[PDB]
Amino acid sequence: MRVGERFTHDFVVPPHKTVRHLYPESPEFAEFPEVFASGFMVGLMEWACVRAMAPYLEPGEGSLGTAICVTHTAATPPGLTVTVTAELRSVEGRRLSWRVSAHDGVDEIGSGTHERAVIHLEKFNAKVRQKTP
Amino acid sequence: MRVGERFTHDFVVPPHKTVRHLYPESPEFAEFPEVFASGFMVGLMEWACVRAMAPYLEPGEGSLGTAICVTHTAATPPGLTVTVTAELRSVEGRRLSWRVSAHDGVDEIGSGTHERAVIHLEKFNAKVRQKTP
Repeated sequence: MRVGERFTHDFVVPPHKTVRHLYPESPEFAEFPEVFASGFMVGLMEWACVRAMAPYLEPGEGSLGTAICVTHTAATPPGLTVTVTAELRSVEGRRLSWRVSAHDGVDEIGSGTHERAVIHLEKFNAKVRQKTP
Repeated sequence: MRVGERFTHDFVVPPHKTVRHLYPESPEFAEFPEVFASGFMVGLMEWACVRAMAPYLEPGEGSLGTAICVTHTAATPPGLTVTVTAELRSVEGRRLSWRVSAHDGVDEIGSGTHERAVIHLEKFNAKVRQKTP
């Protein structure tokens, strides 16, 4: 796990990762073209970093995404394979960051940075329970 | 559209918008805290901008998210109302730029910037359909 080290994650886009499936509650997204939603792209980018940093975790710890800063530069219909490359940028204590990039076999589809913080799973949950209605 | 206008968009987070629901095919996300996913927050910020932009589009037009750059600073359980405030920064031809911010009624949860591009829906669908395998 060294600064500049690369991790790669591949994913064939299925029909149910398009805009309309991100928010089936949204009339505005219902009649939208059948392309990979930016929110699922983000999720897939975060998922590549979660897998890259798994060696760093102590038992009882997990992680939260704390920033995402990316472009989304071409569209992807179902059937193409999206490859995410996550390049470790910094590791300082609980704080990690990556440069992320994604390509669907035809175009580069976007790139930027993602930041994560290591959490104590049980402390964090009690914290969320406290703000639960 | 007028620069500096604020639009707000309220959403009661349901059980199906937590992390594990974003990628049910990810074993990593399966074990995450039951909290609103960053990818779902990105889609919510987009929805708010789409609603704001709607009455200034011509018939046949929609839009795409081209960039997002935001923090995610506090976590949100199902049952809270997430309010996105989106403020128009600029309009230049097909490009609209936005300052966005989100709060769950308890904490500020994130803020930063979003960019969109106006598209002709039929033309874009046709072109995307032609990179489909």
